[PDB]
Amino acid sequence: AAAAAAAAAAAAAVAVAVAVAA
Amino acid sequence: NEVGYDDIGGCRKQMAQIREMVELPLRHPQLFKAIGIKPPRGVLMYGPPGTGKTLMARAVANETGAFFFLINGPEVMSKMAGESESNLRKAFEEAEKNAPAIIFIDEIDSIAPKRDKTNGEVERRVVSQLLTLMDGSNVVVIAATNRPNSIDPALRRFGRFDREVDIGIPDATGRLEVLRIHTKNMKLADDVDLEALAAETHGYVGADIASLCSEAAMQQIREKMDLIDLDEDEIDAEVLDSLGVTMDNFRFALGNSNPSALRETVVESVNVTWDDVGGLDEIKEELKETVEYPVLHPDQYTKFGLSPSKGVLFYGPPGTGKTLLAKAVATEVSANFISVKGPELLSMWYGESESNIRDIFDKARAAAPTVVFLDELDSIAKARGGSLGDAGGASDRVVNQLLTEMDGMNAKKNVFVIGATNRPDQIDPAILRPGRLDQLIYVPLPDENARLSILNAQLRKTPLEPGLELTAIAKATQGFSGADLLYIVQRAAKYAIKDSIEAHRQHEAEKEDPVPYITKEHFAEAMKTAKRSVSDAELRRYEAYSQQ
Amino acid sequence: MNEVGYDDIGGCRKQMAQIREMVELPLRHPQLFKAIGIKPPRGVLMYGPPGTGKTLMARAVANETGAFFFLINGPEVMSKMAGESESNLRKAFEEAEKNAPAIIFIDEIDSIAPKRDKTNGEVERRVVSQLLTLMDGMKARSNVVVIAATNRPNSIDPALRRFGRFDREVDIGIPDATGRLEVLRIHTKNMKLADDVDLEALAAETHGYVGADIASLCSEAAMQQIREKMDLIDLDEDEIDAEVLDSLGVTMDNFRFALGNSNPSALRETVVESVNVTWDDVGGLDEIKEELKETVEYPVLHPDQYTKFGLSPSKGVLFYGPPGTGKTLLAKAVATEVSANFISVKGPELLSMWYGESESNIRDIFDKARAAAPTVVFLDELDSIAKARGGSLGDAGGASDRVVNQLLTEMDGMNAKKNVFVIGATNRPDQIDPAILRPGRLDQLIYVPLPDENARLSILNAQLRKTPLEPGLELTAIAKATQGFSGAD
Amino acid sequence: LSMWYGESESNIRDIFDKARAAAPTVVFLDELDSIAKARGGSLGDAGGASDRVVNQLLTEMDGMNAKKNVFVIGATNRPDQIDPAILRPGRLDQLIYVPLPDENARLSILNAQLRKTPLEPGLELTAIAKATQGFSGAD
Amino acid sequence: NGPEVMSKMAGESESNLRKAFEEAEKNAPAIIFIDEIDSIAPKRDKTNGEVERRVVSQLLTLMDGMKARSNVVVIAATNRPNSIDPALRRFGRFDREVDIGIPDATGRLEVLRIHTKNMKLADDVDLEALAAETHGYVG
Ligand SMILES: [Mg+2]
Ligand SMILES: [Mg+2]
Ligand SMILES: [Mg+2]
Ligand SMILES: [Mg+2]
Repeated sequence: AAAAAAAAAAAAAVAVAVAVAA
Repeated sequence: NEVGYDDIGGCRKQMAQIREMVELPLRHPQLFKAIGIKPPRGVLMYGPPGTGKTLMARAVANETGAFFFLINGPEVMSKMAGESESNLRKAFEEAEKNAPAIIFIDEIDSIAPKRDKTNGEVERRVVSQLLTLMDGSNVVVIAATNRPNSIDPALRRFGRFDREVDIGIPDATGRLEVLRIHTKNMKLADDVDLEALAAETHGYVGADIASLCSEAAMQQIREKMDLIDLDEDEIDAEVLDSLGVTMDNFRFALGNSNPSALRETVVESVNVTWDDVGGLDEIKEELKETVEYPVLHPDQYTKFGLSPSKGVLFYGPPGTGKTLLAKAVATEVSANFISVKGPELLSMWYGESESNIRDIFDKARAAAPTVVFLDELDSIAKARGGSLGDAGGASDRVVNQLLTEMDGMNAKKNVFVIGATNRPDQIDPAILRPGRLDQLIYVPLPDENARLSILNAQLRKTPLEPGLELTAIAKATQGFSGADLLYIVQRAAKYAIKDSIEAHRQHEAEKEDPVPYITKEHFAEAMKTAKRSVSDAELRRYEAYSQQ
Repeated sequence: MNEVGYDDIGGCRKQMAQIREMVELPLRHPQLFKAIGIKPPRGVLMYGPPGTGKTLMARAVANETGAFFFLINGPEVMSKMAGESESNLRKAFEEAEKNAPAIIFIDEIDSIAPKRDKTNGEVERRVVSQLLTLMDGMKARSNVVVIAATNRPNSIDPALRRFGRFDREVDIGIPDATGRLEVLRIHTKNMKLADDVDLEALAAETHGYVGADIASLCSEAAMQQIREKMDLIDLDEDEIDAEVLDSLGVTMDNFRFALGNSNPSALRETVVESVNVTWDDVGGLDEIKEELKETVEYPVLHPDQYTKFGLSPSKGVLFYGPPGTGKTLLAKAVATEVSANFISVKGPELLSMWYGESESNIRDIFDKARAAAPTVVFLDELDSIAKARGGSLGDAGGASDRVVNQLLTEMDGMNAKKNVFVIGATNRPDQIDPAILRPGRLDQLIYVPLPDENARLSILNAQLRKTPLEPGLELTAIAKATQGFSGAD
Repeated sequence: LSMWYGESESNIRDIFDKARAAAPTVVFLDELDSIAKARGGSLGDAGGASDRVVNQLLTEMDGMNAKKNVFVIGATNRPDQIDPAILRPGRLDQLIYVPLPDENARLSILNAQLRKTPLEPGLELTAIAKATQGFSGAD
Repeated sequence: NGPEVMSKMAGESESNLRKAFEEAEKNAPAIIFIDEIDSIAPKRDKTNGEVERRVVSQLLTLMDGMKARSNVVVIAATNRPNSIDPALRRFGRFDREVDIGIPDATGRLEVLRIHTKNMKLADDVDLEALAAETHGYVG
């Protein structure tokens, strides 16, 4: 007989940065 | 009795097409061969949930005496190795060997996913098994999926599931037909106009009409549960036959229920009326006229041959009634309404934001007509170039998604977008062009008559001393806003409540309605700490924006 | 007798009537439903806060109704073998339908029924499709009604939320003062009480408590009473004297003690460390104390008066002045004295590195505030998150602007706005955005001036309230000598 | 564009494969300021996902020989945010500028927009055109 | 133990939890100690995989549902409590949260006496000064 395996690996996130203008 | 073909409504062309496809190549096979064609292998049915697909399948099963064989999608699997493919093969073999039968496969998407981007192996085996068998007479298969884009494209091709039928949401006439169909076996008393009920029922599709009917009936049943003191010991006899659903029952049910598609975005009821929004008379009149014409009598527009604008932007200083007008529209427009707050949709993940924008605009188009109120557009539609900060490019991407789902709007579905910002300087110039938000309404600071109307609209439901001259309050008040007047009336109410509490405590102390209304002295004392909400620089900026 | 009945649940009567209707009326007077052709709803979805009483309602229905009852826990159905989960669902539905007219109950449906579009595991989508077909389809359902319970109804596939599958959505929400009174009477119907106990005051003083919270309160009171007499008799395992086993009598003082310890379970995560301060600790500024206490205590103690006039109360205040005048001290005094819940928030605490999580945090805090209302929200150094919307082009993609917009919509928007009191404290009131200082958001702008001579004297007396002093000491000289001083100096 | 890893480039890939299959075709890319975003504008990013999309587009557009004769139409409101790597001639050469209509062009636009309009017979649009001068077609 | 229940196989973590609770209830009035619960009880909204959501739902159903419990007590240990599902932080599931915090001077002295009961000390060692000079020691 066969069987079903579950898998959830990862995703992609977004960061936010701060800049300085001279 | 079994659902006959008459039991379906709101779909004439689609039902006729299904009848042509299913009956003629099965009731007359010889004539098709004489003409020189052959029946198609299968037929796909798609559309939003609760539209009539399963209804159509049972109606086809009943009307035609041909043998039937139901295989629900997830009922083909098995724990034993490879017995699922054998089950499906035996299903088709029995369907062919028995008679020129008809097969209906429900929820195929559960057992027909895109073969790529998958992980299991039995799923691929069953997909290929069904693909090759049904790729190989006088029998047709009917597939019915709620989401059509999650199908293996190999099945969407000539020779296998080639004829599609877009089972869509009904129109007004179709919805009236459905209403008549459901109300046939019911006691409607003698006072009912289903035409008006269908003209007012906007987004409902199929089953939702049944929900409406059931709820109205329930309300009627509630009316006769205690008003007659119905005996719970044993059934009453004469009252049962005296049951008739009135118009108030249907109106009550309509006021509660909402379309299934918008069930997620249901907004808690906030009572506002058009007389509650003091002042701004021409703005309310223009908004009502522009929003009511496409839904009440579009034929005038068709004769004119020009489509109406479907957008509007409120801008002005804070505390003037932009959100108030939007809320009043949500309450008394006779159309659907989706409220969104500026940074409500944004998400950390990549793309999810635009997924949310597309989902909301899809919901808006589905339950047509609809009015999506985008409050504080300075968060989702700020200056594209102005946003020098590179938060990974998400802001530009959301702005572009909004433009593609707002500019890619056909004349059909009548989706009206209302924007409302207190800073008109921050909105991208691409947005403020005709085709998306052409009309630009400006809500200025109230004038003397406007201010008097605002005041009368605010304390209308407030007992006050009879000899009170609101005109005095309006006079000597020039730069105030509606919020400031609210603050004044709230201060007067607080002073009145304080006097009430003091008097009640004194009365109780002596013992062991002093103030039925607000006195003029309360208003005199409330005005000592009243200040203008907006300074002069803001007025200068708004005047400059108006003149520009 | 111990089995929960319908009389054993209170605080929600409308929903109780609705569920009794759907479960009993088609099985007690079917002829009435045969009269009008239309059939009754045969699917209901209960949703609401976590400890509101949904499973209690399911248990009550199971105990009261004489019909067959079948129970399905959420993850319980799934199994390892490939084609067994759907087989389990089919077997369950067949068992329910075959035996008798019955009520199925699916506990925690959010685990079984994901969005079917955002999920990626195949077996989940096949179990969802199997549920969709079993609940509605060809030969849909004979005489079987389905009840489901969830805490987040928005995580359900829309196909389940359509008529025929889940017709009506009942919301088992937070009770009201009368609801809390009824719950208290329900949970204290068998315990042993002293005569002094007054449940009405307890129901009035409990704010935002939902269901199980009341049970926790009574349990804690009992525990204190047990810890008042266990010191008398201890480690007598073989037997306990009947004089102490009887005449326990949980006093009202025990209930006060248990109420002081606990807090609404919703605000479990955001509890503030107890910094006890009293009104006598705040010297001077008597008129500001009076305005604040009147503005907070009137809507929560005198709701009838406001309804009589039919005008909403003011729900905002902004303190501004030189540092050390007593703003944070006033906030601490409000937190310790006022009965309403307290949410202490720092200035930049709510910011986050990711995209959109700042406004998500703001929405969560305001959601908790609106859940356990009446509530007080203290924004310390309001100038940190609410700055003028200058664009922030040289910033983190204008994240400050989106934060300010989220705050603006949250304090005044498409919300019911029952009872949330925002208190602001800034020493730079020029940097605050003009779109927050208008009435309806922060209605009262209170200036906390530099203390006068009698205010400095009051402060000095207030700060020496727990210190031994010299008998002849005259603080009047110290007050006379400090002219421009503040409380901190 | 999609959240998962790899799937995004696969979606651009299958659309261009479909375009190659049904040759000749016209792939209309509206709002390139979302796809062709300024390469590596700042270090702060989602995860070079815009850069991966741009590289997928560059490798999939440079493989256009004479055969299959496809033609990509771009259309943007803000041309400043288009990547120079994709606007280079030999990759994407032609640059048409569509200015605002003039008085005669505005009159032609109005006459084309009022074709299916039962207007009053005693009406002429020349006055409106002569008066409306800085008015765009949308106006 | 915390991550002792997780399995690659689909639908097996909940089977392990069900077997555990069934064994605990079948025998006697028992105690279940779940160490490091933060790894099998997240917020159910920040997570994305399905198996964690499903195991959390199984745990919630087990701790409080129809036929809830019968003389069995669940104890939990955690280093950060704020990262736990709110549905578990309520009466019936986790009635009270005990705060085992840093000891004061007397606590440090008690710990020192406890840990130095088996050693052979010299006569010149006093522990009061040691308990005083140690300030932030967690025991
Ligand atoms: Mg169906
Ligand atoms: Mg507003
Ligand atoms: Mg429960
Ligand atoms: Mg401070």
